[PDB]
Amino acid sequence: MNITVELTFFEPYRLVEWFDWDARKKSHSAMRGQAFAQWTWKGKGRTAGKSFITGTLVRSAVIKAVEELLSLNNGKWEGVPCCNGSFQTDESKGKKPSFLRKRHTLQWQANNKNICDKEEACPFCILLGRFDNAGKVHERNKDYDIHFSNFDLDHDLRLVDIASGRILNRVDFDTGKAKDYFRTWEADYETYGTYTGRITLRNEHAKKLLLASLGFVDKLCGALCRIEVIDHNDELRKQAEVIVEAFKQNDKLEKIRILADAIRTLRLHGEGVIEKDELPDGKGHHLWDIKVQGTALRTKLKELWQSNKDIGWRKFTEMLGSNLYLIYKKETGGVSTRFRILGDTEYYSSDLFIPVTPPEGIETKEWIIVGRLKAATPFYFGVQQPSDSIPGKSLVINEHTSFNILLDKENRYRIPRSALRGALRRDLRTAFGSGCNVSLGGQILCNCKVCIEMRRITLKDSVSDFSEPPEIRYRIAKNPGTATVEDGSLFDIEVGPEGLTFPFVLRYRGHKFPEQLSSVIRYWEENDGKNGMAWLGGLDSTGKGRFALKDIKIFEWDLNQKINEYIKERGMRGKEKELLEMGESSLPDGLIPYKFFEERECLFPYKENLKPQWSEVQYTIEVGSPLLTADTISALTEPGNRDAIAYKKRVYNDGNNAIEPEPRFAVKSETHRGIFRTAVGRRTGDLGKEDHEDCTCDMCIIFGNEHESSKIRFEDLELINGNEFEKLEKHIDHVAIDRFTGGALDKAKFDTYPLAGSPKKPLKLKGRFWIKKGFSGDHKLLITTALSDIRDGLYPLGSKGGVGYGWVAGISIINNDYVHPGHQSPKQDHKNKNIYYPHYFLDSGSKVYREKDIITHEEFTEELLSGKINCKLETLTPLIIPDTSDENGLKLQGNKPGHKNYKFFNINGELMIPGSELRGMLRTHFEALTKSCFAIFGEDSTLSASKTLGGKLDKALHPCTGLSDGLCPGCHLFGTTDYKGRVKFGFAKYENGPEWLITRGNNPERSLTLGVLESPRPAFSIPDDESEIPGRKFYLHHNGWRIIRQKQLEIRETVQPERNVTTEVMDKGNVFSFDVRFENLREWELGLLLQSLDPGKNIAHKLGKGKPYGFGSVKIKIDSLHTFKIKRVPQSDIREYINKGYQKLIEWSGPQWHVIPHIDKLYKLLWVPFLEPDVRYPVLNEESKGYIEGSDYTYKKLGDKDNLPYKTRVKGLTTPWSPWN
Amino acid sequence: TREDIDRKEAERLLDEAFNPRTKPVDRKKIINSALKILIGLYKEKKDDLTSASFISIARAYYLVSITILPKGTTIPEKKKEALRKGIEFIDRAINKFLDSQRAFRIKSVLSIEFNRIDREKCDNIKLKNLLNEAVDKGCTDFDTYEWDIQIAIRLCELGVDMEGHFDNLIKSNKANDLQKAKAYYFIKKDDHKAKEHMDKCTASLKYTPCSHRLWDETVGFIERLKGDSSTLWRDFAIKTYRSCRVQEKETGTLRLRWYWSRHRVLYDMAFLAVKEQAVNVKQAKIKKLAEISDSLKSRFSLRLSSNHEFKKFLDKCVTAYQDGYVINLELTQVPEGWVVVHFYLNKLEGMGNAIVFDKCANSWQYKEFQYKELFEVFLTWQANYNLYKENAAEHLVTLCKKIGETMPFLFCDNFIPNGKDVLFVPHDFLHRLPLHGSIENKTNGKLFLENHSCCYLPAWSFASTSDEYVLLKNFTLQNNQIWGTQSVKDGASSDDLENIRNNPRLLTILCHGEANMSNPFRSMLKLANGGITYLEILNSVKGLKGSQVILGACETDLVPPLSDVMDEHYSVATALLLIGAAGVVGTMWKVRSNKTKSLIEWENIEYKLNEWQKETGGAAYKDHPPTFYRSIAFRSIGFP
RNA sequence: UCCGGGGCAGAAAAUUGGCAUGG
RNA sequence: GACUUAAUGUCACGGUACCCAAUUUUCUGCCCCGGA
Ligand SMILES: [Mg+2]
Ligand SMILES: [Zn+2]
Ligand SMILES: [Zn+2]
Ligand SMILES: [Zn+2]
Ligand SMILES: [Zn+2]
Repeated sequence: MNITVELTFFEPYRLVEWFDWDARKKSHSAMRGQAFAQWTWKGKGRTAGKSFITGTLVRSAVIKAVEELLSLNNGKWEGVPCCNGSFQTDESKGKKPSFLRKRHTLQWQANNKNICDKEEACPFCILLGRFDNAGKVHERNKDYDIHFSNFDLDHDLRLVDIASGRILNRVDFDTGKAKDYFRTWEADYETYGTYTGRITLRNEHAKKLLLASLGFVDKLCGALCRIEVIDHNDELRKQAEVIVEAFKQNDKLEKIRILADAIRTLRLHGEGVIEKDELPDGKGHHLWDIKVQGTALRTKLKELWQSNKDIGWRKFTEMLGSNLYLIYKKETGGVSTRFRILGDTEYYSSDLFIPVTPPEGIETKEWIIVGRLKAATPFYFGVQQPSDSIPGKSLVINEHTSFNILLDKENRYRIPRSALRGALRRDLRTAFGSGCNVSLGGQILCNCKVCIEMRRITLKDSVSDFSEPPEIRYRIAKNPGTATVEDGSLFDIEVGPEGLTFPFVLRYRGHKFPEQLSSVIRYWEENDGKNGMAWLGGLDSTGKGRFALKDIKIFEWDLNQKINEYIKERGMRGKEKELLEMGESSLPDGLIPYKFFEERECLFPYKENLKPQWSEVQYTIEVGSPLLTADTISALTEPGNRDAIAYKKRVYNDGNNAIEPEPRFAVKSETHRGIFRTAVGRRTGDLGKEDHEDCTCDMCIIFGNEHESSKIRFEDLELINGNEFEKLEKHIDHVAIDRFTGGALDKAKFDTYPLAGSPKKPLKLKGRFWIKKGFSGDHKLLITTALSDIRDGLYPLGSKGGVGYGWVAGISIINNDYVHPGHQSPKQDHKNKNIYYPHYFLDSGSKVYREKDIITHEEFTEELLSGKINCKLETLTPLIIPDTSDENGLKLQGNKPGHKNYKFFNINGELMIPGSELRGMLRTHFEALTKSCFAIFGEDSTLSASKTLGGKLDKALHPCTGLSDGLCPGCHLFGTTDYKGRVKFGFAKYENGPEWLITRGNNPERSLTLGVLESPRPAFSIPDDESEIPGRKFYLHHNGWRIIRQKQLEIRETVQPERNVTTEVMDKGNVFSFDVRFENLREWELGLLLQSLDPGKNIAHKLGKGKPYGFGSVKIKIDSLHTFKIKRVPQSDIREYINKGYQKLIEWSGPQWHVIPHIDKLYKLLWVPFLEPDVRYPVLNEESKGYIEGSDYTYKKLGDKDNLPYKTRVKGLTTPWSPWN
Repeated sequence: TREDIDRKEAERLLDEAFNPRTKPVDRKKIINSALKILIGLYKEKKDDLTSASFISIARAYYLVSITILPKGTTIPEKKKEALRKGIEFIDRAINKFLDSQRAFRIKSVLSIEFNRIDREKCDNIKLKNLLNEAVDKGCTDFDTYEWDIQIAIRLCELGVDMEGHFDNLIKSNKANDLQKAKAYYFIKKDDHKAKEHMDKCTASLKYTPCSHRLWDETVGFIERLKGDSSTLWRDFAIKTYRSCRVQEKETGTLRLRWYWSRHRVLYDMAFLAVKEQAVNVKQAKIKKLAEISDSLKSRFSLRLSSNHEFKKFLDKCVTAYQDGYVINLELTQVPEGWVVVHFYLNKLEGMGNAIVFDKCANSWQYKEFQYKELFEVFLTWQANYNLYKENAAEHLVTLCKKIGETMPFLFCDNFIPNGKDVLFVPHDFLHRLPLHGSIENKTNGKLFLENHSCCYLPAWSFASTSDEYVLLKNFTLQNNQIWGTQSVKDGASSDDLENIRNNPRLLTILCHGEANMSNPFRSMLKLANGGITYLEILNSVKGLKGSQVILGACETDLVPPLSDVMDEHYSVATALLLIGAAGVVGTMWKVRSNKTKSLIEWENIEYKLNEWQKETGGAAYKDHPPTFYRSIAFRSIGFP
């Protein structure tokens, strides 16, 4: 008779706004969603409504199931022979049904005794309602022999509570890019998945068939189903306003974006980061200790979390970060809004009857493949911003996160049925080697092979059992010209952890299991030797979404024989995890394991089409330099107060079903892909062009355009050497030192936490990239050339790569004798009776040449030679490079509390100096040599009074701000903020010589105690406001370190322990070797760089702590110079380079370097007399410690204007080696 | 303000794009750049912009719409997108405000275009109301604004009284002959002057590219005339079809897929006109019907008929077929005793035609038939075949019976004389029908082949020594001594087929085959190593010129059941015909080996295929449907 | 008339922008 | 009950939110005169 029917969904079912049939044609969204769950507003305001399922839709699904059921059972059910039915309403006979069939109708040979009429009809006609009183126009509910009532949702009801709006896609197979898209409301299948309805049947003869059809409805409303028969946001925004206003008060408004990023990433740290105050304490903190409305930011966030504890920690952090971002955008000139000008193609889609008659006796069956998709790489399933993802809702405001990963209603990661189905369809089209681009709204079904398979294939929307927040990758685009981040190129992508396993269901309903479908399933399986190849989701080019389909277990319902048990078990729809986790014996009655799964190499479509589709090239980069892929946003959140840290991935481990305790350090697949793309576009010059439309460059075919996918897909460069290093991350300190003031600028001190890569203990980063089938021999050779270019160290990986970071040691699949006269006073004073100042000044001049023709980084220009110099550091006097990672490295603070004792700089136990220090010293020497600007300058610092430091400095001498006005030679070669440097200094590695300086005075041998190192005072250099700035500050090469050695005990006793420092110190004659790479380098530029490295036989450099004390003076020897367009340049061509650099210098002025007076002054500042001049700093007065009697060499004598005139003092400070006494 | 200067620069860019002097390829780019400037300004000012800035955004969107030429069948989604966005933005401009008149001008032109491409979204009554709003808001300035002429012509076409602006409409220099004809016909009803102006427009059509919107506009005008039962629609359709013929003779082969295939309703309209006009004059009209039918058949394929350049062009054609992006003999020349049945499936009406020429009698005559039921039965056969190859035979027989039921004239003695060899030139899905195996709707009906030795030809333009056989078996008769030196029996050596020379008088490609319903250009002959396909046949193999090719491969002559944008065959057998093969015996679907080998037995090149098919199971349609299905699959293609 | 003294410990830039369909 | 179904015809499981982008660029863990 009449029975209540419960329709339970088991994946998010599609929903669309209910429209009346005539009014439905107006809206194409509801026009398409005729098979969706209908939603009708229950009241005014478009807020709350009621969701139902059209009884005509359940009826259509039921009659389709009856068609299939009778077709399986040769046109009979329970011994009752049905006819083929009627699916053709003549227009003259009556009005057409509201829904017209556009699909093949399963038909059979008619075995009915008589034609079907009102007096008696087969159960198929009864279920169709062919000969009942009710017709195409509804009048009464009692006129239906079969009646399918509306199915009301069983659980006023708001739309956002039941459904989430989502944009789907239609991805072109040939180009890999979506042709168009459409939006549907995926409703919750857990809280709102059950729909109650009524089905009335007054013709009991068909009853059994109807019930069977109810068991055979595999899917409904876009979801697998079983058909059984019975506001803190406002307060958070206010707090964001107060926080941002307080930041604006301290002129830290721009820090609010960084703070929003940090707050969003705090969701990965849990509540404990705020309640336990796990944020960095500070050396207070530059961001977490900023005073907000009278309190520190960390305490304010603690109070906010306590007040906003109602919402979860994850939700609170995301909402606070989003509100801070939005308010920052409001205060910076409005919030950015997205608007696709032309291509925002939200596209939605001949009455004909096609009877298909399966042969009598054919066997049709159902194979349900169950498994787990393991994310072999960080997966990303794209979704629009949450504002766009609100059902029931023109500029769209860009939210905090540029790319969101689609998530379940409970924040669990989701693999959509649509995305997995599209990937399966693409792989099936590849396996067949022949498939259509899906046509929407076609009059008839696509009878192409792939479409037939897909019509026979039903998947399941899968949700991972892991709800922790996504990781964030901050991708950027590098400007090819300047090798800097492109303006506006920055976006955070939410990626799920790798190794996260999703359920996987694939039901095939058909006669014979295809060789191509089995080929695809074998393609996706990792097995033992191959790798999983299910490239689901998006960002496939950057190694996102390669899923290994493991734990594969095909089953089989023999539908012709086991149809009753199939209907009883509902095809195990919603019970597939049972099929994964149940024994072979506990299977349902009709389900038998499929033992005829063809093996991997026994499937011809797999071997011919799928196996060669993606060729994996896996290799290991050995990096003999520190590796730092910066994660500053994550650096702020976790403690240690590291300004920059190495990027580490959160990797899911299904063995423990949790994120791995130690994150895996890696160079991100985006960075790897960008390095390869830059190499290819530099060798081929493809990076040069600005437009890639209608374009077929080698880089365009290999890597893809805005309109075409990538034929090469790059995965992460995971570090496989984590266990090898005792201290994997080495804390490397850095600071910009003012070119005029020898002190450490102002706010320019910072730190870095790169992986401890060293030449003797290199980091091994094993990464792989996949090459598409059909790569040209030229393109394969070009990829090999790019890999070899990476091998030659052309492109370092990670941040600070031009300073000695991430230099590729490998991959695994000459002298000068320039004589300088020096200065008269030190040589003539053979008795060493003269005492000189420890530092002097270089007034190079007001004129500075700025090159507005900026050398590009987008190609290796042939006229400009790139290559590598090997340079031999020779220390002619003890050198000090403290390992400032541990200020208590020598462990002597027990005797002297508060003392700064550091070892010599070293990574992984081998003795080295940072390449950043080498670049800094060479850059100071180059700027002084080339008369370049004071690139680093403490303008904001004030002097004791008419104006500031910046006013005294010349306008031309100012640091180059932007490329519009050009850059000076120092900033052109070594780079600026806008422009990456074309010279890269590597970490000098110790080779041979006396390992340490040994002094018997110090109780800890090989260590030395320095004197007082105080900040230089520009007031002494600039006695009055009227007097100009002296110039670049340099130090002499003198043996004052000997004086420190003989007064070690006096220094220790007289100076307070916390005032001075102790260091592990080099000896005389120590030898290091460092590489210096260069790209697109002028001949005169290379000559000038070589001269600045090795100036002459007597000229040496100064490098390290203690330069005023005579410490840290080195000699550079170019023992080899290789170039490539790799040939070793002979010394003749090197001398030619230096000579033309001299010529360029002369042209600037308007190889004997002393001819030009400023260069002579610079080199006599670097002249090494050793002769033994005595050089030490003046004492305060005649009573201060360390005084020599009967000497005018005291600061009291040199401070007063009368005894020492200000002008004479200025001239003396500008005269190198000038006799101070 | 900054908005004023920004929008001034955008307006300057749009105006510089508007004039026809600029090249269209850069015109689109500069319109997009102007739209980018305007949209950036709109985003930076959010919802409070000057009204003229919103009007400029709408004008830019319309100018984008005007430069999106419709594709073969579907209107591009960017066209509808730009029209909708322009209408929305100009609505925002109208709500908050000689500038209002130009705002309503742009609004009305945008709505006119939207109604033309999407009539449902912009219905005719709403369009008429807004057009009246525009015209009462001053949208009348002609001779300076062509757009005002567009509103005037649309208004007169909707049926409002527009006699007041007729003089200003005609005196305007910037009015094309089609708008002039519409004005002369719709409000003044001057049929003679409308005829003169339409004749002028049709004459100008001989040079306008098929991508031009003037083609769609004139097709719409003549369609409206036909619906109006006007007396000028016949001549207009015929002359516009002559213009379409001469133009299509000089469009690019790529643009045949895109823009010439749009003007298929134009050919249907001309066919209807000539059919209405249809003793000697009547026969000339019948022959003109045949010419109209043949002009629609295999035009891009006809252009498919050094090596790397042609391979690249064929790849471009394949990408264009898949709707992808491309990166940048008279009809009376039948020989004596042969009857040619030209087919034409009119889509404007629900009828199809069967124009036939009897050479011996020199007689032309056509018969109409209803192809909707036959098309549904053919799609039934195709679906059952693609599901069950040899088990769909029954449906095939039914389809064959339908060809004898929808076309009983195929068995009329007065239509096709008995014993006359027949050359079919089918159209649309009739290309995929077994017209040779059609069963007359009579008790114990005989197939068409039995009475007439019937061969096929995709189009009449396909109609146009060595004396050794070069069989290329890749599957006994492989050791027969009649096989030539170049013949291969063990490995097909598809490269050898590429290198076959001397124009053999016959060769048999004994292998397998795949139709590739998704892409007929990769319809593959499963030869050795990589199987040779339609793409490779059109480029590599050149020896088979004047050859009599026999194709034992399965599905050699199988095409996607659904018709393309234009009527072309795209089969392996047609591929070999395109490289000069005199005749092809290609197979129309999957076949067994026994029947193919029996075909090769029939050496004996001069023997007609019909005698075979009669002898070996063809007549046994009631006896055994499978043997019928195995028999008829070998259609004969070519001209003696 | 006085005998000591640390400094910065990140600064700035970007925080998204595009997405060829007719030569 | 309606909200909310038409019934001899719903391939929307007919449609991967897809495609492009190097968290990077510059910076020597450095250094002396004054304070009441
Ligand atoms: Mg009924
Ligand atoms: Zn029945
Ligand atoms: Zn298809
Ligand atoms: Zn390019
Ligand atoms: Zn500079």
